Amino acid sequence: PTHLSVDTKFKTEGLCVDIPGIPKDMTYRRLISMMGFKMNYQVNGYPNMFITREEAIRHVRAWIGFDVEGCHGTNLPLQLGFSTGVNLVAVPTPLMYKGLPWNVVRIKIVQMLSDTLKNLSDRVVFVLWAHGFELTSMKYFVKIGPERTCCLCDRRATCFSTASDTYACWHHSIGFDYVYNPFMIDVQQWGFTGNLQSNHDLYCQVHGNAHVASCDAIMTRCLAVHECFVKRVDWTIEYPIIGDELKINAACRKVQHMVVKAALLADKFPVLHDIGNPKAIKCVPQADVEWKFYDAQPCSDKAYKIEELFYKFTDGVCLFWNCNVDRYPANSIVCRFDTRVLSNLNLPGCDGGSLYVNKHAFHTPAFDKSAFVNLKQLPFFYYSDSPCESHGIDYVPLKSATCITRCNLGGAVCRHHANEYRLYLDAYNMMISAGFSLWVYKQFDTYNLWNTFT
Ligand SMILES: NS(=O)(=O)c1ccccc1OC(F)F
Ligand SMILES: NS(=O)(=O)c1ccccc1OC(F)F
Ligand SMILES: NS(=O)(=O)c1ccccc1OC(F)F
Ligand SMILES: [Zn+2]
Ligand SMILES: [Zn+2]
Ligand SMILES: [Zn+2]
Repeated sequence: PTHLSVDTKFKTEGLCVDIPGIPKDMTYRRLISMMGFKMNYQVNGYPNMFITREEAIRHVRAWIGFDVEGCHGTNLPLQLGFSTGVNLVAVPTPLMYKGLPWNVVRIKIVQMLSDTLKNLSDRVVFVLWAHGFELTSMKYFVKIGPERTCCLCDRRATCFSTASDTYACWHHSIGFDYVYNPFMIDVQQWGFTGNLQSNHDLYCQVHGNAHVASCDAIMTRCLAVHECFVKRVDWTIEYPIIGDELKINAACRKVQHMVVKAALLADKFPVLHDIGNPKAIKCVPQADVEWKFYDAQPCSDKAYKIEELFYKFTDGVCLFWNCNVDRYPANSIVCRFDTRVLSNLNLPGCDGGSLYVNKHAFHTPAFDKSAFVNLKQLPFFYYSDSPCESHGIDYVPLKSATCITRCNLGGAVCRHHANEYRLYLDAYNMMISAGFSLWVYKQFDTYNLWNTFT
């Protein structure tokens, strides 16, 4: 039970306005032939241009929405739109580039996919709402064959050159003219009623139709994200390390310990209500406090309603560590992912949400400032009651209102605490650069922390 059988049936009803007369009975085998490719009985790791939902989910980082619209084949120019926001016009004689021939269009398609995907994926998965012109356009800029490696490295080839008759990965594809062994998935085979627009708009108010190919391409990918990551969720599935995953996660664990430990020391809450990930550990195992856990899986669609999560949390402090609710109570410590962040780890999502893909994939509900009215931003600080002592660590003295140690209260930061500061400030910047935001009860006062040494 691995790949999508080329002998699987393909519903053709969606194709038949662009391709009048097309058989009702069709398989991927026959369709690929119709699109102008020859498969060639080959068991060389490309058993179908089209892939399963489950294969597509495993490769969400490679999704590029793709759509073609006929401005007038041979007898007209095509507008190629992608979920990058790009719109190319090929003639056969927001970005909306005027009409150019296919030899320049195909060089642009490769540069664009290469730049979008080189730090994301070893492939591209073109995500379609297929009506016909997109599948018949592919012969103009795609080549298939055996799986191959890059001539310049050990990565799988994603592009081909007719000039040099060679193959390249997304990093090494510079000047190449053909997308080589792309994947595709037609969303219309998933069993939908009505047009793209009608199905997209059930779920998302953020993308409109400006009757242009890239809008359709963005809506297609969005709907696919909704069906695969909002309505269905599979946290089992692991995804490869492509970036600062490991640093971000350790950083997140250190800020959590720091912030919660400081909060218990300053304000001495007698009980902490820990609300989220049902696997969560005590982030401050030594803290003198009644730790009570409450189970809530990551909400992928709408932020939890606080009225439904609590049905005496007004006692002590509530810890929502990436537990997204509509309105945090005033007595909260909070870490919320800011869906608006631009990164390799954070893919555009559904209805202003974002798909954050770090070991596991988490569609996150759109960031809302109004959730935080009862709180304030957590102020930066580093705190340590650890003993000053180097043991074992550079030194160019550090100069800070925010280094809260016995040594700096004194006026002479020790070497161990000056390193730990610099480290902590790195982890902190790291976590914020990654898109997380920290929020605390309004009564939280850094000045209180100086009196936790006497
Ligand atoms: N968060 S809470 O403790 O108010 C809660 C939430 C959902 C179900 C039960 C429940 O507690 C009650 F069962 F004891
Ligand atoms: N911190 S808090 O948000 O739990 C809170 C709220 C109202 C009154 C006191 C109070 O405690 C304060 F001392 F911290
Ligand atoms: N509240 S305070 O006066 O101690 C202070 C002043 C400027 C910057 C940070 C800061 O807090 C510090 F504890 F981290
Ligand atoms: Zn390469
Ligand atoms: Zn959308
Ligand atoms: Zn010290």
